[PDB]
Amino acid sequence: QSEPELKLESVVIVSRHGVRAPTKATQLMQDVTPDAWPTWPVKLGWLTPRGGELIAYLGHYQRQRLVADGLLAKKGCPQSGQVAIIADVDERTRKTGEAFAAGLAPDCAITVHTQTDTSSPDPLFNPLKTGVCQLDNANVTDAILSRAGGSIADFTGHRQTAFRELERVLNFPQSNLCLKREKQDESCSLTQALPSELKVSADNVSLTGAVSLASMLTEIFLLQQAQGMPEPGWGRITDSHQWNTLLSLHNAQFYLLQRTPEVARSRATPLLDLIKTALTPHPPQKQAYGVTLPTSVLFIAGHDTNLANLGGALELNWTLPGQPDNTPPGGELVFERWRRLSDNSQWIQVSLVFQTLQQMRDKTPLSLNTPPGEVKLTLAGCEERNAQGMCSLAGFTQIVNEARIPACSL
Ligand SMILES: [Hg+2]
Repeated sequence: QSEPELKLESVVIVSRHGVRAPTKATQLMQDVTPDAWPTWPVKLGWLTPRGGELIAYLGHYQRQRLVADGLLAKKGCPQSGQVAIIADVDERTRKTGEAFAAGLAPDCAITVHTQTDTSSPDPLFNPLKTGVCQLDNANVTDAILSRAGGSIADFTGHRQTAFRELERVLNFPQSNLCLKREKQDESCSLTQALPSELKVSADNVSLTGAVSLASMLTEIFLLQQAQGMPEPGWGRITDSHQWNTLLSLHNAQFYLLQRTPEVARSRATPLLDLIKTALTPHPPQKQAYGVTLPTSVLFIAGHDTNLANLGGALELNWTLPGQPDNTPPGGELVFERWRRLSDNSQWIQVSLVFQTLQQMRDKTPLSLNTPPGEVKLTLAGCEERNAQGMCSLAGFTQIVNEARIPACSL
């Protein structure tokens, strides 16, 4: 039997929390559609039990996957200090951590470590909001507008097809914003009725109007779909082409606000530092949360913004077959360090593990036989690669060192 030339010795997963009930529909949300928004089974803002089961499935799969890789044992609870789970303070991420632990090792007591203080934000997941560091206004404004084609108007103009598709799902022409229109002189248009302005401060960036509204609404339909509700978007969404068109507006906003390096680098710095320390061989030192690193597996429950910030900072790009949302609930950015038995050198591989939207819709359990979608990523800035296409430990460390914004370090 041919033996593997590479041995898996460390895994770090940054995962978006699972499907969560959207927030209460804003006044705007009901004005852009005559129809009423469907209510959810659980508190709004919280992880839905279905959301938990989906994450649990991924946990189940990862256990099977790491067992086959010889990193985890097929029987019993992982040894003390072998698996570590960290989560942002929100209910949805804490619960995502618990669901993943339950799937990876049922009945076992794997703690989900968070920042001691739950009422306050965790700078690990956004150092900008806790004032750990600030954004250079003028530089961010220029970089975002630049990636937009110079203006948000040209940006939206290039996506009118997707915007009209949204209007069709909302039946916008027979909506309050449209009907009670004060300019009956022009045809109803979301982009025209809600101009989008780029807002830049030291602790945050945002887009007003249609772009941000569209990004949120398309994600809600996705959530509906994934939650297994009767007819997402009032039965109006019928094929895969329509799903892609709709979410494209969501991915577009994230492209602008979360992947832009001038924002991504500062916002992902604490995560980059945690990831690098966890993947780098070292005795079980620390980083915080009362958890020791390095270890075998480190699971981090964060958000889609984190996945996009990390991709923007590490120059990782990806499209997910079967999943219209590039930063899907439960989506996992998997970092692995593999040692090459021959020269015993260290290499790092990155992947985006996810559940196809259908796998979410049908709540199909996962296993090696029926795995979730998986896309192997390539660090664009990596030069020193191995046959398998991985980046050397040193290269990756260099990539992290140059991309991190020290002033945003924890
Ligand atoms: Hg803890």
